[PDB]
Amino acid sequence: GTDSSQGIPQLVSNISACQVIAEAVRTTLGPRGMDKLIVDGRGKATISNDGATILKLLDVVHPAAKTLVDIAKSQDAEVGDGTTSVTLLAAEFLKQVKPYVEEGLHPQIIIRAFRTATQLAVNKIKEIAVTVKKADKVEQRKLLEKCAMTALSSKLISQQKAFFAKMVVDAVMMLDDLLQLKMIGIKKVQGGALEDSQLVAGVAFKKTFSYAGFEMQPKKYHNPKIALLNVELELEDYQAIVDAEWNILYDKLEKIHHSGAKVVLSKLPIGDVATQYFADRDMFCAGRVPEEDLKRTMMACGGSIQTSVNALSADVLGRCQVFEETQIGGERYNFFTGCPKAKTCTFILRGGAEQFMEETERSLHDAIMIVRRAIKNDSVVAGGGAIEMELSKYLRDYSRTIPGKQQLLIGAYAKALEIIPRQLCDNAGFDATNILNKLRARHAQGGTWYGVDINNEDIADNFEAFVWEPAMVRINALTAASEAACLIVSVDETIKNPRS
Amino acid sequence: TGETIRSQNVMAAASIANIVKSSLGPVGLDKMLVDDIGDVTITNDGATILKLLEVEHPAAKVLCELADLQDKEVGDGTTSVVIIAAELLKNADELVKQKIHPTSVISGYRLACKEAVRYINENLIVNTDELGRDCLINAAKTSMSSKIIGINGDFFANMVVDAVLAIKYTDIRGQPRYPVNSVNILKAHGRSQMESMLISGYALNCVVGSQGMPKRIVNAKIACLDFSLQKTKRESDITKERIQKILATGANVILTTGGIDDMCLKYFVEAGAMAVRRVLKRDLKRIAKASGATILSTLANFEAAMLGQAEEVVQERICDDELILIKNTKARTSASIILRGANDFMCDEMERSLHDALCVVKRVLESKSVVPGGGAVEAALSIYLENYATSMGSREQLAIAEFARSLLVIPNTLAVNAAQDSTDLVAKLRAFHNEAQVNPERKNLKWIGLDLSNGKPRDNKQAGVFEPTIVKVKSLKFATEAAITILRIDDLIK
Amino acid sequence: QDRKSRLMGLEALKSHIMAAKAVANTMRTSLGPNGLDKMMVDKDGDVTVTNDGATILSMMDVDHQIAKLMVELSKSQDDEIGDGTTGVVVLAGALLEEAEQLLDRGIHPIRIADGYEQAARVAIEHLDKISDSVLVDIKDTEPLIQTAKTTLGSKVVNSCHRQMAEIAVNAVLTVADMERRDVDFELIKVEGKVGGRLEDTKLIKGVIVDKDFSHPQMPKKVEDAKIAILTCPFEVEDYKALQKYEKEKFEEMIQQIKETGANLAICQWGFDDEANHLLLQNNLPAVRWVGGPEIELIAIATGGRIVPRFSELTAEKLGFAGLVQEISFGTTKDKMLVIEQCKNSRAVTIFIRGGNKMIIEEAKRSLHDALCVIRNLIRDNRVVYGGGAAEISCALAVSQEADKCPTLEQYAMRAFADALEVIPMALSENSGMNPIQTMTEVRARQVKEMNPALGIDCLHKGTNDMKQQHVIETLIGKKQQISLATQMVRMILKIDDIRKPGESE
Repeated sequence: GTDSSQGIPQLVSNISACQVIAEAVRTTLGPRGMDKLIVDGRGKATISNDGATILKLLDVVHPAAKTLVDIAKSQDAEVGDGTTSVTLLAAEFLKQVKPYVEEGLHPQIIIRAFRTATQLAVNKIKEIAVTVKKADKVEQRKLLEKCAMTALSSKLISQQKAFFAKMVVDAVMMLDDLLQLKMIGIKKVQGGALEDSQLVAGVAFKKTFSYAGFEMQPKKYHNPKIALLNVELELEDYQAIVDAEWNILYDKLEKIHHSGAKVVLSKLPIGDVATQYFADRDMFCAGRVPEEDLKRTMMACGGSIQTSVNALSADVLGRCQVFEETQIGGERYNFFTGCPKAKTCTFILRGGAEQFMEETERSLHDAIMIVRRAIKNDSVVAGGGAIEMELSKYLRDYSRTIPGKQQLLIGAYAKALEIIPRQLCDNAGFDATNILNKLRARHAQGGTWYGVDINNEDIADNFEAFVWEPAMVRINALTAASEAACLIVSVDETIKNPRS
Repeated sequence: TGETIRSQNVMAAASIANIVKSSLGPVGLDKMLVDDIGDVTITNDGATILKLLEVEHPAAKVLCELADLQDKEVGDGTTSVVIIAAELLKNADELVKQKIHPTSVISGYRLACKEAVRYINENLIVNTDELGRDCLINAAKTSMSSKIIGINGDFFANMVVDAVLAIKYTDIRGQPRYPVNSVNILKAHGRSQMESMLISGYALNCVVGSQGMPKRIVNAKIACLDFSLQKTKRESDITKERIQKILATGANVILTTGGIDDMCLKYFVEAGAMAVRRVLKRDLKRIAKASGATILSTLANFEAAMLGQAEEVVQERICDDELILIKNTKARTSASIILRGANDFMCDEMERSLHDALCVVKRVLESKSVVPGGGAVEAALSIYLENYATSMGSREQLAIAEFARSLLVIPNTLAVNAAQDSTDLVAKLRAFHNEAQVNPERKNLKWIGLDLSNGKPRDNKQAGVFEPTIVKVKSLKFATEAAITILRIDDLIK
Repeated sequence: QDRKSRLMGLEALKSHIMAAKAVANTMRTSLGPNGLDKMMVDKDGDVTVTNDGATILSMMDVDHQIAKLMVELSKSQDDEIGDGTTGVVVLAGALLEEAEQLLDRGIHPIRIADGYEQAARVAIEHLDKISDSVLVDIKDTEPLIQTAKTTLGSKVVNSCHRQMAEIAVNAVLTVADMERRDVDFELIKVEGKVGGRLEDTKLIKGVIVDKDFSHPQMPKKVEDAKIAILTCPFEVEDYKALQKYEKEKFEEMIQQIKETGANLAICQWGFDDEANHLLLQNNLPAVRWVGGPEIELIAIATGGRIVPRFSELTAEKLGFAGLVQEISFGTTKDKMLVIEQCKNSRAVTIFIRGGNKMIIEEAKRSLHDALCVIRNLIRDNRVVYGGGAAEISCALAVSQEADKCPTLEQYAMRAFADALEVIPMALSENSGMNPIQTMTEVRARQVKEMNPALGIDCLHKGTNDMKQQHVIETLIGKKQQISLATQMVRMILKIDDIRKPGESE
């Protein structure tokens, strides 16, 4: 048995389970964090880096541990980032005040102190918040491209990094209509090089056997639209079933020039070994949908949905601009580009190594989000754990200026901020102390936006290294962390009532 | 189970410091010192606690030994030099659990104490001059707070500060040193305690010395004796001849301590001499060292010039008595506070309140360089070292920071033992010394310490709460030395 | 009886490193040409003996998920190289064993991993520096024998390894699209028949189907371009009228076929063969009851394409045949189908008629690996001297750049050097010599003399020179190996915690 009663017996095991579930997203903070491996039972080893996709698939069974992951489920549903920070910071808010509760403090006092420190924290972020939106971002966009370079600066792909950046700032700004990651779905292709990687205004999908039949289509076409089918395409009264199957096999060819489509798209497999029977129809096809290939081309090109065997519509060959189908290092890919509602740009990931597929999914999938937030939000502040350090110093100076019980707790707030850079450098590999004291010296005397460098692990100036961060994102992040902290502090009893 | 000797030593030192924790301060509780042999011992001070404690751990014995090395210097401060050292042990363990080497923590403690003593010496107090007397008489008044004399005890405060300053010995090195015996306790039967006043010498309610001496016997030569002046069957019948012999060596006022003479009724007019039986040998030596008078048992031969001076012995009615005023003597041991009331019994605890009121102001005037008490120095030093750590930027930056919280344990324990809120008064005192730094004009909100009686944020310089600076400096030094030595014993799986 | 679930993430790296180094470096004695052939026993009925790594690490089943990830990515590396993956696994174990000491010394595994990557960025370019490659290798049919020498020289097939290399000189040439330079899933040079001997595997660039014949006295030696493939399935006097209807369904191929054109029109399913005897009077043969997916297999041997339907089998899209011959395909067993009469084969494939699984398993796959390294004589004609000779020189250069390098990457490079030095050690150990002295002596001979082709004499020839013995890999065959070892050593070092859903805490 372990302290299953009212008060400080209840809070200790809750903070213990909080630290236990913080261990599973501890080493995932930062761009060079470690990889968590969980295997599903039946043998699905999932090497995953983002804390949210760990946290959905984890072993969250405790009462108190479930009341952190839901606050993180809010935060990754808002933006899709900061999930491991709003758990680590929230657990550190409890862990720093963990020796303070058993010495004789009331939980509501340390809740109220958390709340007034959070109000000063969401105050002080705005008086140091910097807007850089008008200063050459949408016109003269290259400064926006400069902070695009931050995810791949001083690397081996740094040469094609500006080549990537000039295209991905267009992948933001030619599509900035309350953007989604569904709008930019990237596709890896073996062969080629990093110079040959490209970005189509549209989609790019490889043709397999069960995917799509006809090679060398009417690509150069000025209204190629698709038909979203749902039915098959491929192959004593015993003669009558053969006459029926001949009839159905000819009946499938009636959507061809009566309904008049160029590509049909069902979810059923097609035979590419006998392509000429479906090139007897002489029109392209598609089978065995991915839902991404479904709905991207649906929201972009807009072909009609069909079920009937002779289903004629207006969006079988409605208004789409172009089609393309080209070998990509040899490997022929579809291109349902040329779309009237084209919120679709697929990055062709050309390159020799397959293991750079995660790289643009780790760096450039976050770099596209960095410039997307640099456009969508304008009040920016530094990154690398400098803003939390400024908040910690300001709360440290506030706490000594106020008498009462909060004088410890706000200070216990401030050290609880400093889990942010210490876990960053330890996810990089540097010593936690010498990156912190050298930070705090010039941070308490010289300036504000001195932060942690990720490259050579020294004290850098991330405002000039252009590691921006949206101010309201940080506000909602530490607000959710403080709320998840005081939610656990306010819990003092778990009634179970199991069975009847 | 146990894997580090450092955790073992911090637990040993904390278990030592817990016993002297609730005895620090003037309202400390009792730690019962019962060993298994049958003794029962009740005390409230850490010196008698630790010196007779059956200590278990070796490093705990090292801490008690270093507390004893502190004990030979100034007396008190033993519980503070244990408690601050134990908190340094605890915070150093919390630091070295964060992959910090104890070398860095030891050097940080050293730099923190070296900076803290210069912080202290920049902000000490020498208000207790000869001009600083209202603060001194206020120190005298607040040292006897909430007592039965305290209305007339203000008049005792009027009569105790000139008692300690006026009779003050300039010593062989030319420095002020107050003997407590120079003002002698003296009851007064009859009239109640509301009129007690210091008289400039001793006035014993005794047998009258003579009737043939004037009010003012100017140039006395005290032949303080021992023998009873009687006849037998240079003198063998000791009544006249050696009395007249030492009077021929110049004895103006002979002081026979033994029994009376048969013919002193004729001798006490021509010489003007005294005869008081059973003179208090404390006060006999005191008025002897106030005069320079050779005590003689017999007189077979010093007698020429080493019989001492008294200016005036009045034969009048004080204490409703013919009081014998051995006063206005040569050296400054001539004073005795009168104690009205009925006896030494009704004003007995009042008399005890007078004696330690002498004893607190003699500690002020000796070692005139002084700091406020009440734990203001510890909170101000934590506020100092908090920014001093951030000024450094080295690896030891945390250590000075952990020097800060380990210094305010003394006002924390004072707030504990005074039945008040523990962390709240430390937070208020820490807040008051913040505007001693950030507000430039409010430098005179610096000595706001804790009330040692009732536990409230209060003045000390106006309140007269004082402690010698050499005591605080040496206690901080020895606490840091103890912390460094027990942190050095680290590299054992034990 | 109070089981734990915590994995202390430095000790968890030690656990993953030893879990690798159990599975990795088990195969350390199978490395090299003189390796020890492991036994493969399936848990149902199989008993085989093989030395090839890609067979065993697929067919073995490991317990830990670290080694499961190792063989899972090495399955994709089989699509990358398909040859010498045992060197990748041995280097994985070597780099992890060397990284264990740096993890004990205090280095973060991220720094060890990207220092290994930075050391690979030295070793690959130094491998490019020591490339003393031959560049004439397009029409080099006699140098192509020693190109394909050591991949076949480990067995007693050396009597026919000249013929087996001349198999490859015709194999690579007709598939040599001299821009794209690819053998594909459909360009497969594999058709193994059981029973026979060494040279019974020989050059027949044709289609060899083991079906029956149209008749036991059918004229089997046809020359025709009038071949066909029709998929005619089986899909009470009325049942006799139904048999007349099945007769007339065949008459689509009998009487309605001289205007249609399907004479050697072999059949797939149920049938009554006396109408095929009526065809035998017509002399239009029809092999009964053939399989499903062998249709484009047989419709390539003049360069044409597949017709599996009735009406699209026209005269331009008949059945197609390779080159005329009269040989008994089966000596005691039946002669198979002569699909060898007329013209060229794009999907070109070698007759393989051995009887022992070892030589046939190596001859199918190592000739495809030749078709990767002779692909690496047309895609990038750049070869290097293996046998540990290159592995010593790149270990010297990585230690050279480990002299002027910043702190923990430098320690990672100096671990990378002797982690690369295991490929001399294991290959010398499996031969039967001392593993530590023989590496040091030839490393000294490689450092006092400027020749980098001085490997370990594990063929037990005269000298340690790999030039005269022609033990030769490609620049890709070792560059891909080193990079694909480092790219997963970094993966294993990046993986710290393995929690197990099906949760057990």
